[PDB]
Amino acid sequence: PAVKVKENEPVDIAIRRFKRACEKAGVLSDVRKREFYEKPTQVRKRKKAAAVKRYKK
Amino acid sequence: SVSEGIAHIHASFNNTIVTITDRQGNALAWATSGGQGFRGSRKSTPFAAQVAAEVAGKAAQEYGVKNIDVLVKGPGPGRESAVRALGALGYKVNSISDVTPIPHNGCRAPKKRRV
Amino acid sequence: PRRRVVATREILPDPKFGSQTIAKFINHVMSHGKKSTAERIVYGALETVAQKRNIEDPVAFFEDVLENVRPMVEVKARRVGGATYQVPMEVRPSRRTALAMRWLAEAAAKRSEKSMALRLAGELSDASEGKGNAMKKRDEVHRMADANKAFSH
RNA sequence: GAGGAAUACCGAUGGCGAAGGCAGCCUUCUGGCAUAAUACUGACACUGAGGCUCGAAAGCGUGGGUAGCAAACAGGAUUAGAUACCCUGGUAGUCCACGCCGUAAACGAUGUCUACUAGUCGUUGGGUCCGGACUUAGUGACGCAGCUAACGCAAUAAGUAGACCGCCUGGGGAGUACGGCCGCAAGGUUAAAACUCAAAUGAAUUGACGGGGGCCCGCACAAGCGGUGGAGCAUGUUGUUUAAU
Repeated sequence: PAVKVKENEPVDIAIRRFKRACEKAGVLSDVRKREFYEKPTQVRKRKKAAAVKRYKK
Repeated sequence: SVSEGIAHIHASFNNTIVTITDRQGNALAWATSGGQGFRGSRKSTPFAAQVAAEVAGKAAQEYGVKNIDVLVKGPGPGRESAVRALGALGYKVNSISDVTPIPHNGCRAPKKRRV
Repeated sequence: PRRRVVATREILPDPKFGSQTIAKFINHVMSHGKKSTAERIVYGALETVAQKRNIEDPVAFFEDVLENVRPMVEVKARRVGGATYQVPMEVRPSRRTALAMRWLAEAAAKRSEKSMALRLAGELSDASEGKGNAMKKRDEVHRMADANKAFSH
């Protein structure tokens, strides 16, 4: 997640592009998933519920 | 002394630390939200990060840095406000990078809080 | 209320200046529905300050002191998931005028001059330069708003 | 620089395995499965009491290791208390080797094997034809008939039948006692009785309630004005006192 700010462009637009790049790169999601350890049974439950929801919709 | 610099924006959920170093990695200045009068809930806000970045930038600007590239790390809220503070303080940003430590399924995390 | 925004009542202007601002301040000074007593209190205050300062038209002076007393940022309680945050927000102009008038009356109600009209005139004079309990209350409110200055929810 | 553990992304009602389980990458050793055709054996099959094997995690023994996490434990908070939840540390354990243990909501709460019984849409591994079509072995979502107390199941049956095995017979007492057997131990396994109660249960229904969700209203709150609670007095009540109050 690296954004090289070009000439004369505002830091606001530069940080908007950086936020977009960082959201694409999955940075905050990955740092969230390490916040607490999650038991394999709860991971499997969460994934199975996600698959059921994704298939229904 | 130094014209090119790096601004590290280490931002946690509780605090955000804004250090400014040279290209090599030797710290020139730093500021924290907890070292700017804000404590507790106020300290973990984007505004406290804004004032911390303002203080650190204005302290390191006397060194001679005008060109700077930022290194954001952590999930805290001030990770976006500190960069705006640096940009509005007159710093010429070089690049915005997000170098946050991401293990590849390494050390076991602390247990989930039952609140 | 809970559904609609009532149409505000019309306030007829004061008889001796023709200004709804002075009429509303007379209402704020009023008690027990005594328009005559409130009007003579306010008029005594106004003539006292006018004769002391040598000003022909004191409605402009009252506007000046009112805009000087009016705050701009007030602290409002907000709830976000069980946290009571004292978020500073703007003050809508009607509430601005109401707060200014209420603060002026309540500050003039606690002074040491002999008559209430003298008290009100002294308070108007003091807030004209920028002193008095109305000014202290405005400064306190601004102090709290700036003391938070950290919640822009 | 040292070290240990786990292998982000891929990643998927995806895959493999009898189940328990099994995720970086590479080599070595090795099991099963799927598939097309030909050839071969010629009922060699199914199930299976006792028995044997394997069997998560925790735990145990000996010897190593020890980064993170973390029972116990220590301190800090919270609280009426707080041997908790939250915080800061933290040891066994988690890791390895070789053995024990033999238990889990070890679950699909659904024994294994065989045949037959509308259909529709996914996905995995093959195969054959002309991007589709078909056919296979899995793996999912629906949905007839049928079944079911109902929920629901429905070619991966809880349907229609058959073979063999396991098990149940009110709730507690109790998976407890005693006796065997197994185990280093923790314990496991097999498994009663007295006594006690007229219930205990399943599914669904209508309400009510939730420190469940959504939407809405009322001086309910919020924004304000004026009070009550402090004084004296009026009045009512309690208590007390009285012959009665």
